[PDB]
Amino acid sequence: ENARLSAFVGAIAVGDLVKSTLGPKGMDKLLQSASSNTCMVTNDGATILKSIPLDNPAAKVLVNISKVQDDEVGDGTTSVTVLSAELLREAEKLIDQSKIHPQTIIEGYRLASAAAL
Amino acid sequence: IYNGISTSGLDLNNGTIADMRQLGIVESYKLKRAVVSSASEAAEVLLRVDNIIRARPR
Amino acid sequence: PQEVRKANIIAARSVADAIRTSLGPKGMDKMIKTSRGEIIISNDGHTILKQMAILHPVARMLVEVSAAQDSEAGDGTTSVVILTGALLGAAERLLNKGIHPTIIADSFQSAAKRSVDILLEMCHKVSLSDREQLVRAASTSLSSKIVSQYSSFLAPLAVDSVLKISDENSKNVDLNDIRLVKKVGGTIDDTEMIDGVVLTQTAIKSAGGPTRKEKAKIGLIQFQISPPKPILKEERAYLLNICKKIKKAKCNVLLIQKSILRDAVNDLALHFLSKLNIMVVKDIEREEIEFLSKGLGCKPIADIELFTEDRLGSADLVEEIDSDGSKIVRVTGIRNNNARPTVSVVIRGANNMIIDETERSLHDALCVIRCLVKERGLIAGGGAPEIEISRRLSKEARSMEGVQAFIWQEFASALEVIPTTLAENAGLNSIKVVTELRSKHENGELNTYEEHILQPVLVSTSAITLASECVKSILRIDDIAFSR
Amino acid sequence: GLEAKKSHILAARSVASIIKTSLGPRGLDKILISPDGEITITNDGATILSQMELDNEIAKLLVQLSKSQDDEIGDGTTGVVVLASALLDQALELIQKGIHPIKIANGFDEAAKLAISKLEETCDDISASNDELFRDFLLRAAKTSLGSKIVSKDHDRFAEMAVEAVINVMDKDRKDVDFDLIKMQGRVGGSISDSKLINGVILDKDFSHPQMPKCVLPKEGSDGVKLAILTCPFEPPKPKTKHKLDISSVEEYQKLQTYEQDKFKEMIDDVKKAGADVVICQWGFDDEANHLLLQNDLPAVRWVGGQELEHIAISTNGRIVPRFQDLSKDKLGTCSRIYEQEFGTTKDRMLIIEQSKETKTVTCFVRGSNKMIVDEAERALHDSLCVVRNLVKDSRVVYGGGAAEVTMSLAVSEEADKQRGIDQYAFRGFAQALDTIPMTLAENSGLDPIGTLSTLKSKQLKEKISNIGVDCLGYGSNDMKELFVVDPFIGKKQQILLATQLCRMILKIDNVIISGKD
Amino acid sequence: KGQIISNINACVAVQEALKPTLGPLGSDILIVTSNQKTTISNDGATILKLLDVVHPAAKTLVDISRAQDAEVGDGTTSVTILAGELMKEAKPFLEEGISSHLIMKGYRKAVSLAVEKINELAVDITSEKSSGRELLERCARTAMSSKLIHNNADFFVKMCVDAVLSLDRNDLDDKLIGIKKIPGGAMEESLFINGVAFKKTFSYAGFEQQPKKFNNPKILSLNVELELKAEKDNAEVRVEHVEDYQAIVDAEWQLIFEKLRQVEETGANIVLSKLPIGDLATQFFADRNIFCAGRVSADDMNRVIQAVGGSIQSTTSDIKPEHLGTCALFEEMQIGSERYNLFQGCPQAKTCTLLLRGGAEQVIAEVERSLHDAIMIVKRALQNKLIVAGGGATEMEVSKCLRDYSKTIAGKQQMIINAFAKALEVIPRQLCENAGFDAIEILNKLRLAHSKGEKWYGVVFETENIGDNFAKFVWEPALVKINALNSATEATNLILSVDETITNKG
Repeated sequence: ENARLSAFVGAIAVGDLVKSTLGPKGMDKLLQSASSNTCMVTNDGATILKSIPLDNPAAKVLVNISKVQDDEVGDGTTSVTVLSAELLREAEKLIDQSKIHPQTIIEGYRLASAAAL
Repeated sequence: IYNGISTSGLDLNNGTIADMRQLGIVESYKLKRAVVSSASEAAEVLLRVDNIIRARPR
Repeated sequence: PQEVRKANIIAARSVADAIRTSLGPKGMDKMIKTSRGEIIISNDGHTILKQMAILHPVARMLVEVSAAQDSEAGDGTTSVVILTGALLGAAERLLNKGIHPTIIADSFQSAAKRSVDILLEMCHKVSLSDREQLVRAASTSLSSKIVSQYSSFLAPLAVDSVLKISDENSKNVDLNDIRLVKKVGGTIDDTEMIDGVVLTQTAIKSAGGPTRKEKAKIGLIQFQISPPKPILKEERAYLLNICKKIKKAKCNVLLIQKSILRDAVNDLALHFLSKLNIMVVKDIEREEIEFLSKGLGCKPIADIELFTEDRLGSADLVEEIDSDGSKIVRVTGIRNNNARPTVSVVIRGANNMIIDETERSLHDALCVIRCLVKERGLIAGGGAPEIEISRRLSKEARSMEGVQAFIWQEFASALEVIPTTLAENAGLNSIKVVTELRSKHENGELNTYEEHILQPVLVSTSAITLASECVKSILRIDDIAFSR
Repeated sequence: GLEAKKSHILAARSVASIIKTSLGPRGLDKILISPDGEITITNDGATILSQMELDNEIAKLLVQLSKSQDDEIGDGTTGVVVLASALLDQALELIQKGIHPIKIANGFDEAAKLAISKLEETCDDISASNDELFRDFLLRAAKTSLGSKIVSKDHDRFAEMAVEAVINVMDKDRKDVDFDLIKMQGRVGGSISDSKLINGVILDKDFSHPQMPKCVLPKEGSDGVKLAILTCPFEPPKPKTKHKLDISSVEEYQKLQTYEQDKFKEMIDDVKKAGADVVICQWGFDDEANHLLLQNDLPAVRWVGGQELEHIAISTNGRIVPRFQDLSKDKLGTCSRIYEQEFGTTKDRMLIIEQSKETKTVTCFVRGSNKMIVDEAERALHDSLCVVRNLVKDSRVVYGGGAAEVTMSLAVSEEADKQRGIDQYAFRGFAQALDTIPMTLAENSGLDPIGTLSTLKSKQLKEKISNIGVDCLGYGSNDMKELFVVDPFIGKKQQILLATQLCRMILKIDNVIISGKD
Repeated sequence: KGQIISNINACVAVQEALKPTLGPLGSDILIVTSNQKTTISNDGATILKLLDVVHPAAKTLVDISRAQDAEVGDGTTSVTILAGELMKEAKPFLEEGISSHLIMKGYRKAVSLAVEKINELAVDITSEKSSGRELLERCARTAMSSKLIHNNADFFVKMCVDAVLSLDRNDLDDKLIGIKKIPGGAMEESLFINGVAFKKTFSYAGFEQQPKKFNNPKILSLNVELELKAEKDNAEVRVEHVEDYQAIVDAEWQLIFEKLRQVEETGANIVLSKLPIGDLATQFFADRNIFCAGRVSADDMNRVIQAVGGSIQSTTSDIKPEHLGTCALFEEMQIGSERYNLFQGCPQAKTCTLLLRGGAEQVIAEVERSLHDAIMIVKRALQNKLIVAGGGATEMEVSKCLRDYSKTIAGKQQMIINAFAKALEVIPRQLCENAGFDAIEILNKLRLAHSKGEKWYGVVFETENIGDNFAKFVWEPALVKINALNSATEATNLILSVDETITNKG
């Protein structure tokens, strides 16, 4: 029962750090240590996610996703987590009032991504 | 965009709908496919998760 | 997200309001007692914020702003904190109206650029070729210091030093090339420009040292004269080849970096260098390593094989001036066409408290003169530039449209905090004095001129620019997380 | 001297913040529950403030002031309270700066007098434009307040009722309307299309015994219809001591019979000489009491309250006869006629008493299918009658709805730089306080208050000086002058005077003293 | 000494409430009585009477205010502020070892020397550089200055002077001049009435008759109810006869007709009573030109007896013909959507009525009380010819003379008299703070010219500045300044003489 909340709602909090940092006018985040004198201010999404220790075991899946995106091109890494967070946010309504098999929802994305490209 | 006018977009400076061809604001097409392909593969694994197995710390 | 921002604004407003009471010489001083038992007392905002050990992450940004305030303008470290807190106090009602911080942040940068052109139109155009306003600028700035009659003697010394290195398009000039060497003894009346270079220490006081040499070469050498350290003739043989390789390049000035590891020059090597009249100056600080590599155009030499003639400078005459408790060595005519001549002035005095405050007083005098190098002109202080900007923004605020129209109204209200604090710290009524200044504004404009109180334009310009980006970066952080 | 000035601002702001969302036609309603168990919902701030029972000494000034505002204007309920809270918020910032509170109170008085003279130059004339344009303002006066209700469909019928009612009760000399001369009466049942404009008192009566006719005979070409009201306790021979009257047996049937009826035969002759058609009393009548008056065609009325007798004597020009001996026909009132007209399907069978001549009083007749619709229509008609009085008393008017507050703001703020001293900042805070109303109307309309306020200020300066307000209800476009939407100037002038008077009484009280409850 | 210190804070708490109420421009205090009636006034008498403080020393300051209001009537606010100020000055003297007995002894010698200086500053002037009419007119504009009525004060002075001259100058009282508030209308249109007027709360029918033009109406007081209506009692009368049901409704009209007939033979054209008059009689009185008004307050009926010399009789039998009275002219105004009844031209009237008009009821309430301060100045001008310069003039010099006389006095009495002289600075302080002026700057600037030898320098209440109140036309009677020092010292001596406070519950 809590596995779906940590994989959906718990994954949103990870994407909320990179949510407001998207765009040139986007906001910034703060990375603070115990000594607090080593901190820094930057809008980089890949640095914030890797620096903050994540006790959420489901949050480590999105870590390897950003590493694959950085190999292709060094731009748009932040937008990958933000777009993936919106799909997981709407997944809550896909359970309660929907009751639809998750693989059938994924197969629907392949038909939608084919027309989007 | 629903009926005609498929080239319209949102202007951040004027806060209204303007022609993107006249303003000259464009984004790379390779970036669009890279994000959709990465989000489709990332969400494919997460939606199939019915339980969470914590990884062993190295 | 407002719980993170509002908690940081209130925490930063209490710090800005506390430093606000310290504005001016009559302001309220703040005391900080360190855990070790040390207690400091002063009105400097940069010293208070540095020793306060603020644990608030956003509030620590004022230290970097105050550091750049003294490094660029050289004045207004307390005023820039007050202006920063003034915008944060007015931003509390902005969030209650549903205004997004992007419009709040973008309006501060747009208003800072327009406020510069307003001050330039009201400022008087002056040039650096006239020495009348340059001498009176440094003389009146020293009225806040113990020195009074000697302030007029040091005024032309600071003017002639800046005008030579200012040129025209050089704009910002590095202040690290200006080093004031203080030593007990002497007096203020004795001053020497010595444009070549000035060291921080004396020369060898042992027997046999010439201490004076003409037509010598100066260079940085990190080597040290020591016996073998993994019998009398064995140690002299090892030191013979050391002085022989130096004679190959005809280097009569040896500068050894100060290190507690080993000694500097052995006593046996003093008799060898006495025949060749090679002057040696030891106890060279680590900070002077980079200083000597700029004006002299030399390079630090780590080993004996790296020592070459092409890396050696030129010194016309090197002598040790005889003085009580001083013994200062001067160098003249470095003959360096590419690098500009450095400015180093020796400060002398009987009491230790003299040469200390005198060195700090001359730093603020050189910054005010340097403000005229980047942008010429000056604006009299005392709340004149703060009120003059609010007078022009009254009719301009009606010409705007949308959310930004209300920001121009609150921006002029936050600028009135600076002249209000100046009236409170003097014991006079806050509002009563401000109303008298705006009443005569219909006739008088800049009128303080008869009181010989002048302020550079860069201080008022940088205070608005730094405070604009400061508050802009505060609203950018909507969350604080632990990352280690 | 320390926490009193800070607490009075926060206490008055929290109370005033309740009705800020209900200002304007788009302002949301509220659910009020009476202690008797009845639920009332209305948009009028006078009902909301009157139902408030609280021990806070600061909020008590809002209830005492709202009582006098209903009679003078009636539209200054929500508007003045919101405007008064703006003067207190601007004064709170001056307290921390060291400004004396009386200087803040005296600064608002001098700033309000200068703003009145500015609107005197920009106001427009009604009667000078045309005569019929004035009547068009009376027809659309009640349409604005009733536009948010189902009544807005039949509004064209209720528009002509207030035109003839005010002219009769108000004379062009004093140009004043009395609240006691307007009878507001309504009942549950029926519809709103049966409402008629009556020139006199209603006085619902069933005509007692059904044999009495529903119409009054002219009585051989007599002048008008004369009535007789008696407040005397007309009743049996009750002495001050004994009483104790009982019938022993049948032998007393004829003994006490002829001894009684022979009395009234003397007093009935004096009534026929005066010609009074109907007799009205405060209490009820017996069954056989009206039978002898039936042969003479003299109906009688019973069960009439004391307050209802006021509108009967003023409209019909009648009086209450002290004694029948010296009663003459000179001062007896004469009306057109008295007839019974059934209203809808209601079995009460009400009646209508007309006049045909100009009286000093009128009676409002309002009906509805719901108890709430009747109460909402009576209060909306009260404010509509006061606007007509303000238009006649002052011909010069200005355009409200956000256009007046912006004009008064730019006038005081411009003159603030010309007036030096302490009053320089008193004019700036007063100009910023006037901007609260157009921003409140902009917030109540679902629009950006700052983005809209900057638009109204730009159109009145770079283009030309005019009146453009904020639209709470969806309209075609801006520039209400094209839609002929007018507001009374003296009505808006009375609001800004009571707002400054209320703001002073709050600042002039630095102490709060109250005892306990035992 | 612990209870003595507790009594010090009790006097400051009562004094703090009366500080903002000192002066014409001073602030008003709000007090909520247990009756749940809102009362707002700046007069210290009424303020202290509604507090009912159980503390014995705080009640002493309330009791001494009633004595100031009885024998004099002016200065009830300043007498408590001055009395309580000595509690704060004597607070540090107790901790230093100085007993309060020598402190109370120094006040008797300081006040004795202060009263002698009051008579020296009081100069009797009547016809010198002043006329008869302009004497009382210039005094009314002093209390009306710095007010909302300053623009209309030109018309208000004429009505204020005529109110005092309409009565005998030997006996004058503020309660004899009636004032009725008229809601609505212009302020400059108010007029003065020689007779008595009431509110006319009667809302019932019978209008359009009894015109405002009368010739010589006869006034007769009324005690019982003239109407036949019985509100309380009743009776049960029932008959079983069919034809008698008509005659059993027909009776009671004849009962009071016997006593009502005697009223017509009298011919009284004015009917007034403390009870509501029934609507039955409102017609026939118009035929005889008789006027009747019901629902009249009891306080307004006492002025009718003192006007035409009437008398209250229980019944209509024994009423004597000489009890009637008449006025010269009658007037009735409908301004304000309400009819107002007033009498005019009564030569025997011992009272008058002044009507006030304004835009709101709360606005007139501030105008009515601002006039009461001007009436006391006009009333006491003719009563007492000895006046002293007020507005800071006299208050500062009394403190100055005590500084020089203390130099020749040796012992503890030197610092005690100097403390009493310093305690006199609270009076001008609160006057400046309540008027908005800075009390710190004026205190230093006023002492400049105060040492030049002129004792008449006051404080200007309009524009902040130092100067003489002689040009400001600020006058105060000498009886107030003399009795203020005696009442404040006597009340202070009673509090400092009680070390232990004992309160037994019962």
